[PDB]
Formats: sequence, C-alpha cells, structure tokens
Amino acid sequence: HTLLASGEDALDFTQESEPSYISDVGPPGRSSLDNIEMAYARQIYIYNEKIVNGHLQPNLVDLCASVAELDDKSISDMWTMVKQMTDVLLTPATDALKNRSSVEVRMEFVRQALAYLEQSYKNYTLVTVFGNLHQAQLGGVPGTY
Amino acid sequence: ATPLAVNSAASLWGPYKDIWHKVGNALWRRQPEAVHLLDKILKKHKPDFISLFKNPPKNVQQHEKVQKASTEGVAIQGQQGTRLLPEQLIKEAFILSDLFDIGELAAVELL
Amino acid sequence: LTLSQFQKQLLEDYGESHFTVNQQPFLYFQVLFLTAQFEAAVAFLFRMERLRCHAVHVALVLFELKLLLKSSGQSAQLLSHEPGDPPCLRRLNFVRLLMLYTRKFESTDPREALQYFYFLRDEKDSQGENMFLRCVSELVIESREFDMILGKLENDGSRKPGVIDKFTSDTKPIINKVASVAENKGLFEEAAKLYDLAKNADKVLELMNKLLSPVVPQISAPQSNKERLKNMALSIAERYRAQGISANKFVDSTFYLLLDLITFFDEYHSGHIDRAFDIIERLKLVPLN
Repeated sequence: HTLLASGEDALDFTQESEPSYISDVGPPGRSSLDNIEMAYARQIYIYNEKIVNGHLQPNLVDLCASVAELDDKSISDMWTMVKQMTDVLLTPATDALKNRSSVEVRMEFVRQALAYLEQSYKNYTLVTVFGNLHQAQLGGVPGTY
Repeated sequence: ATPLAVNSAASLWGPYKDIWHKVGNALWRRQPEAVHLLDKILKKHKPDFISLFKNPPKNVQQHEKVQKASTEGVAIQGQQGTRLLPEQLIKEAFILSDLFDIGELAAVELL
Repeated sequence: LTLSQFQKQLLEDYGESHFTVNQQPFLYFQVLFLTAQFEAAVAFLFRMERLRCHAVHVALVLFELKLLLKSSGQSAQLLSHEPGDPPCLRRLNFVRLLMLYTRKFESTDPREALQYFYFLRDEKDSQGENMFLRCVSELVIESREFDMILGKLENDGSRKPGVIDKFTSDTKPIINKVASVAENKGLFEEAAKLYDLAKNADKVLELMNKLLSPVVPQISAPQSNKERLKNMALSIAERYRAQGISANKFVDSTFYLLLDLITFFDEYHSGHIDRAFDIIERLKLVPLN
C-alpha cells in the first residue's frame, strides 16, 4: 500500500481514485409492497414486457405459481388447485359469460375438480401408506390396487 | 445521488432507537420540530411495524460476501470504501445468523 | 343435483359461518374454486389481509384466460349479480379489485401500480372512457411523479419518455387528461408543464397568463413566486420562439406583454427608472402625449 501511495509520479500503477461500485437499483427505502407482493409485481413486469415487445403471450399461472414455490405450502397447493381448475380447452369465443354458461365447459370444470380431489386423496393414501409401511405391507407391486 | 439505500434494512438496533427517541420527543416531550420528522419516519418505517420483530432473512448474496470479507472486504453504511473483516468477526456473524435466523449482513451490522 | 344447486348451497345456504372461515380460509376458497365460483372465491380471499396479493393474481389469471365474469359498472360492489346471469353465478368488479390493491402503494411504488392498471388497456366504462387511461390519470394526480411516469421536456423542447411510453405509441391524450385534472385541482404550474409536454401550446399560455397576472408588479426577490414564474415563462418563450410556435393571438400577445411588464417592473425596482421609461413608451399601455 505504501509502495502504491508513493507511486503516481514514477511507478505507473493503481491510484487511490474514486471507484463507482454502486449501480442504479430499486432504492432500499420503504417501497410499501412486501417481499411476496414485490415478487408478484416482478412477475407482472416479466409478463407485461413480453406483450410490450410483441412476444408470445406466456402462461400467467406459472409466473404467479413461482411466487408460491417459496414460503407457504398452503398457498403452493392453492396455486396447484388454481392451475388444475384453469387447465381448460376453452372455445375462443368473444364472451366469458357464454363460455362460463356452456354445458361442455361446466362438465370440464367438474372433470378437473374431480381429478384434483382424486389426486389429493392419492397423495393422502400414498403418505398414509409410506408413513406406516410395517402395517401397510406394500411389497414390490406398483399400482393403485 | 445514487446508490446507497441498498442496506438500510439490515441494522437491527440503530434505526429502532432512532424511531423510539424521536417518538418520545414528539409525544412525551410534545416537541414541535419532531412532528415533520415523525411523519417522514412513520412513512419510512411502516413496513417495520407491519412486521414487528421479523428478522431480515439469510441470503447467498450476503453469505458469499461475509465469508469473502477477509479478502474482497465489505461495504458498510456511513463508511467510505470496503472494510476488511477479521476471521473472528466473520465466524461471530455466522454464529449470530444461525442463533437468531438473521441475514448474514445484518449479523455483521449488529457486530 | 345440478352444479347450479350445489354452487348456491355452499355460497348461500351454508356460507362463511359453516366453513369456519376465520380458521380454515383456504378450505372455503377450495369449496368455492372447485365448484367454479371463481368470482365469489376471489371476493372472499381479497377480504383477508395476508391473501389480497393472491386474490389479485388469481383474478389476473382468470381475466387473461377470459374465465372472469366482469361486473358492468365502476360503482358496483366488489362482487355482484347482473340482470341476465343464471342466479347461482356471480361477477367481479375487476377495476375495483385493482383500485383496492394498488391503493397500498399508489403513493410510493407507482412504477408498478401502472403495471396492474395495464390489464385495463382493453377495458371501458358506460361512457366509453378507457379504464387504463382513467386509473393512470388518478395515479399520477396523487403520486405527483410527472417527470418519471409521463416523461419530460428537456431545455431544447425535445420530449424525454417516461414509464408510460412502454404502454402507448401516443402519450398526448393521457398527458392532456392529467393536465386537465391538474387544472381542475388548481395545480396550474403542473398543468402548464404537462400542456407543454403534450404541445397543447395555447393551454400553456392560458395558464402562464393567469399565473403571471397577480405576480407581475411584485419585487423580483430570490426564490420568489415572481422569479420562479418569470424564468418558467422565459423558458417557455425561448422554446416557442426557437421552435416557431405561436398561439391564439389574444393569449399569445398577453403572454409577451406580461413578460415585458416584468422587465419594466424589474428595471423600475432596480432604480434604473429611465430604462423603465424607455420600455413603457415602447409598450404603449399608457398615453404620454
């Protein structure tokens, strides 16, 4: 340090000169959002930019569900349920009340709701069996039977 | 005029007495010069009271820097340039981190 | 059993007092969502403090997937039923979901309040006014971030973009909507800046004449309302004369005559007196013979 702080006139090397290490970033004052609403707002930024730049419209379910792959398992399963209840082969009509009143789409909502409730009970029966294997007597045969 | 706001969430004592004494001067001493300070401090620290006693969380981007503080050194609010931290203060910061579940930078600001 | 009977039975005849909502809220959300009552499920979930963020993002999903039944008027409650819908369905006031969520951060995080209002890009009211243009015109009017949101004029009279230039290929209708709401709030210096930012050139001078009028005879002290409005009016006059701008000539000639009355008053207040004579005999506001 003493060899560089004796250096600027005859040793041709590093000065003690102003090093601008700090970049433009979201100011760490109070922004009144919280960690979760800021992660959601960031995923909405990551949604709107793709529409503004003329890209393919992304799935907003996966961009929102990746804010529940974080703190709260009950919000993660709530997003898993919202995903299964939005997995619907909707006719591209100009009218949401016609699609929500369709017989076909109301059958599809119940077909997905039953599939969710059945895989929920399949997860519960799996966890009940794997937690109690000595009672369960599962053996080497994979299948729901 | 930027940056530096980066780290004014990590101090687990300095800001909390800064609120408390200025609350006391505004209320129990009834001081007038403290009222346009109180408004600005309450419009600052509304997240803090919305999460009473909630720690700043641990982060790999703090963890790397605290472990590297014996070579690369760490930037501290108020202080010009990066402080080289002793291996003792580094090991003491990870101890406070896993004793309280506070962020690795917040453990260093507390030390 | 039809789905319509089961939807009603859970929402109306059992309800929030059967499903112990203050202890098992996700179970009542699940009961409504698996019965496809998505609007009622959101208008439930959005009541609870820690869950409003999810209730919005589920509504944004249901909106872009065009599943969300929309309530047909701004003034409606957060949930409604409309005079034409099957009696076991409900509708959400989607605008009123957003304007009760953005209103946590409208005055601190307005960059991202604009993003939540961009889902109103397509949306309109019963007058035909666009709900993105409306909600952004209420946002900027209380956040006051005019330079960042709406962009700026730099000293040449070019326009620097703001955050809003991501969301329209013309900002002029929005900037005039905000300038008009600022004028109706009496924010006349800000309305004048916004009318120049949109180059509604007459409306700038229609405000600067009113602003200079009670101020022209005042002493030009440092930081005074005279010295601010004087250098703002000169900044506009230099841009206008450099860009070849001229207006409704009764407003236009009033603007320059108020500027030369400021040079008359300042050359009088300096004690330079004979200069103020050499100005007023040119201005011919008074007779001398």
